[PDB]
Amino acid sequence: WTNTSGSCKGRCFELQEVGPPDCRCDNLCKSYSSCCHDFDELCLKTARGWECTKDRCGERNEENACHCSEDCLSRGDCCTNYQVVCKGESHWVDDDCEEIRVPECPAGFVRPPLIIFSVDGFRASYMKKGSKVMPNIEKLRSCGTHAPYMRPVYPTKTFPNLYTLATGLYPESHGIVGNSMYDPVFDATFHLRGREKFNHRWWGGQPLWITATKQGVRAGTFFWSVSIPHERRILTILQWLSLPDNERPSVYAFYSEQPDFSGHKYGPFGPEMTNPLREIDKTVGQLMDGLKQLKLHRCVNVIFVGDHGMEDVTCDRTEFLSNYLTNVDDITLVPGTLGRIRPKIPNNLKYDPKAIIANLTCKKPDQHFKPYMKQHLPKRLHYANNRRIEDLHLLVERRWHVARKPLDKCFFQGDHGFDNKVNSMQTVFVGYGPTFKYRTKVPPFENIELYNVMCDLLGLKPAPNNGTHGSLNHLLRTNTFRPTLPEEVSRPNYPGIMYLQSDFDLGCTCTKGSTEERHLLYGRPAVLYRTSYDILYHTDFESGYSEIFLMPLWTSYTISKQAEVSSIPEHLTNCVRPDVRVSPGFSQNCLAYKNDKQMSYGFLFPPYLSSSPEAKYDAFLVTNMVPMYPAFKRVWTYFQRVLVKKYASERNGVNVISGPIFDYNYNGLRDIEDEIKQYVEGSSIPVPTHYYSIITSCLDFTQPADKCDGPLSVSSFILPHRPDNDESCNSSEDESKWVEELMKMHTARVRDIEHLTGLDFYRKTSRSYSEILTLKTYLHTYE
Ligand SMILES: *[C@@H]1O[C@H](CO)[C@@H](O[C@@H]2O[C@H](CO)[C@@H](O[C@@H]3O[C@H](CO[C@H]4O[C@H](CO)[C@@H](O)[C@H](O[C@H]5O[C@H](CO)[C@@H](O)[C@H](O)[C@@H]5O[C@H]5O[C@H](CO)[C@@H](O)[C@H](O)[C@@H]5O)[C@@H]4O)[C@@H](O)[C@H](O)[C@@H]3O)[C@H](O)[C@H]2NC(C)=O)[C@H](O)[C@H]1NC(C)=O
Ligand SMILES: Cc1nnn(Cc2cc(Cl)ccc2/C=C/C(=O)N2CCN(Cc3ccc(F)cc3)C[C@H]2C)n1
Ligand SMILES: *[C@@H]1O[C@H](CO)[C@@H](O)[C@H](O)[C@H]1NC(C)=O
Ligand SMILES: *[C@@H]1O[C@H](CO)[C@@H](O)[C@H](O)[C@H]1NC(C)=O
Ligand SMILES: [Cl-]
Ligand SMILES: [Cl-]
Ligand code: NA
Ligand code: NA
Ligand code: NA
Ligand code: NA
Ligand SMILES: [Zn+2]
Ligand SMILES: [Zn+2]
Repeated sequence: WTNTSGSCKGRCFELQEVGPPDCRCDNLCKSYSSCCHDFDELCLKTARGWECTKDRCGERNEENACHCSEDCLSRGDCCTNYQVVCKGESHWVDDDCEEIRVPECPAGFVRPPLIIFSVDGFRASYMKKGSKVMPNIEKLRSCGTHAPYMRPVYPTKTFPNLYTLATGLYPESHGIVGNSMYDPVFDATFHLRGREKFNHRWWGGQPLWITATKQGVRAGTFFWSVSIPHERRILTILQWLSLPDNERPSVYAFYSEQPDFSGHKYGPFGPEMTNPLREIDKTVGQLMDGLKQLKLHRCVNVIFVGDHGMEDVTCDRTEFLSNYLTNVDDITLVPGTLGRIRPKIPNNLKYDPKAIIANLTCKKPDQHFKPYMKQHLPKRLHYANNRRIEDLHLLVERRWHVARKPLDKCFFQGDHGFDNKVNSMQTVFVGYGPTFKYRTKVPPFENIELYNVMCDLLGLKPAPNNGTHGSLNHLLRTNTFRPTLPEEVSRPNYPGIMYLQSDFDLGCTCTKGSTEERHLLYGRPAVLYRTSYDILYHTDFESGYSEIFLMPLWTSYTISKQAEVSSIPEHLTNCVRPDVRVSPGFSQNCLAYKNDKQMSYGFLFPPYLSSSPEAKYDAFLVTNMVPMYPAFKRVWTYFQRVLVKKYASERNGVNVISGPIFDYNYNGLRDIEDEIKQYVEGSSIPVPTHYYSIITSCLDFTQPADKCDGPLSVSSFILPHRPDNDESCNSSEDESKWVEELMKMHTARVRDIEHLTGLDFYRKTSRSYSEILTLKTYLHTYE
């Protein structure tokens, strides 16, 4: 029970959230039906609007939404344009950009406050409109630090992305995996409407306001109800900034439901989009004018950030499951720009997922969605390790929708939620203030990295998250994080020739300085876990061979622009040779591959790229072979025989690092021995879930990859090791029509491979460690 007979006089939007029986006056009191009786009258006043006019200058009526009185500067409740209209001051946007070398804060401000100004559905390309439509935002962008775009997380929806911005976590870790979700342990559904979202049980990880409070830094509200106009949200933030030193927060958030609302109705390029964009710019202007009025415009760090973009999507572009499935009444579909399927009744014995996927696979030539069991989704989405993510997922093609049946002019022209590499899904990032760099453009980056930066801007230690601390140090003038190189746990063994050909009963038949200088360009990768492994040198490649997995953890080799591709001679087709540096007890065997009728093998260093016939014999060593399904070999052989040479010709040589990945529990992390669920028949040779490659070259392509003096250029992938090519609808055609498209879909960051393998790359370069961390977060999108 709450005593609603109390008053909100002198308490409007207070930060101390009182509990029952005291009535509330904070911004969230309406959601819990606990506001005091006069909260709407005293705190949500709108009389005379939000702007001072000439006739209003010089007195005071408490009924006014904001004031134009001489005492309003002391009270901290002027309308944001008061100084401009009444005291001959200029608007912030009309003032020239002046570098902020150090924080210029009034007395009592120990650190520069942070204001996060978040905009829903603000597509990156909206920034190209410029100062014609958005001058305040253009001033922040050109004067501060900006990226051409920021990558959101998948699904590219509001709730997963705002919570990722707050925690630095992937949605699978923070638990907000969609705007709608069913949790089978709670036996409950979370939805935008409804009370379920208010229960803390859904919200995992540690959001910024909690990180701040636990470390003694105060926070303003990060949740604004729709019954509070934007002008009042700005005035409330300004009011809080005027509080006494022991009460004033250091971190604030502003949220706008626009341009997302108008984007859904009119499309991202509808002429109707101009007005909501100008209204967001005027809100930014009100904030900067109010900060200038407070002498805080050269003190506060401001982040202008979006959650996701917006794409043209209409009713006319909808695929229906009833066209592929006999029974859509027995399944529940979370629909739209993604699909998540589960039986209507949990654990229904008649649910046949194998038969459902089969019916949704390559059934139409222009099929505008692709089904996946969640562990088969591209690893860069990081969208599998949560009980709220249904096993069956549909990746929807951009501009399309998926629905259960036709019943479910269009009422909408825009939507979002698609794969986070889609261009229309990219959003904005601008940092402005004393701690951000001046007039600096930075490369595009992922929104999971912002939590570390916001913690840096506030002097906070971030809770464990998925950002790479130090990868965004180039955005900041000061408060950079001093990253520390991860300690190598296992030191390599360097075995010499110790065995004879006669020591092996495997059922098989058939210049270290120069190797390191040519094929290991950035030093040996560090093994960050306890294991036994051997460095093996060869003329054409170097490898880190695992005694536990019986295969390389990594294989490193350089292919120059003028390297020649050769064929495997007919007499060497089935050649596998024992390695006299590795014990028969620590080797794979050919008998297990012959016994396993579904599993064949491939090589990490390709025999096709040997530098000479004599050197080609090393490519056939048992220590260079890895288990591969014949369907996968079509992909791997095309990559090794055609694509590597193509990349070497285009990038002026390439350094390739390839190897296996074991991620049976789809958690994005290296499996321990116990978690590996498949082995080559009758053996202890584990079967990889994926195969990776990291392809590095010189950013200045006029210098060969093996003689590069400056920054590096990287592209990587994590290919699913699957027994069929069902993901590629055109895989009956020659590999030149489908393999590269499959690889582009499975593009990856080097950081994604490090998590999945327990290895640490680029340990020996002439580049700063912060630059290397940025290179490790790079994702080549092919957009
Ligand atoms: C992205 O970054 C995150 C954060 O660093 C990494 O996630 C962490 O992974 C490690 C290793 O697997 C986990 O450690 C284990 O933790 C448990 C104890 O876990 C409890 O306590 C911690 C600490 O307070 C808490 O964070 C945990 O929170 C999880 O569970 C909550 C209840 O279900 C849930 O509300 C919350 O969202 C979160 O769920 C996620 O994690 C669990 C696994 O912990 C997972 O099953 C679920 O599906 C979600 O993904 C929890 O209350 C110890 O008993 C173990 O011994 C071990 O220490 C961390 O718990 C985990 N932290 C988070 C926040 O997820 C990711 O690996 C990294 N991803 C990549 C790809 O690098
Ligand atoms: C979702 C998510 N995750 N974190 N946030 C916080 C947030 C974080 C950052 Cl980095 C920047 C800005 C914001 C602010 C967001 C915001 O004001 N709204 C309006 C209210 N609704 C509804 C609501 C949900 C749960 C509740 F308990 C109460 C209400 C959520 C959101 C759209 N939102
Ligand atoms: C509680 O509410 C009643 C009116 O419903 C009021 O008379 C009472 O004084 C309030 N409590 C306090 C402690 O003032
Ligand atoms: C799959 O489609 C066929 C028609 O091609 C239909 O006979 C069958 O019932 C469908 N199966 C499921 C599980 O929907
Ligand atoms: Cl919450
Ligand atoms: Cl196929
Ligand atoms: Na994700
Ligand atoms: Na402060
Ligand atoms: Na070496
Ligand atoms: Na794993
Ligand atoms: Zn949104
Ligand atoms: Zn939306």
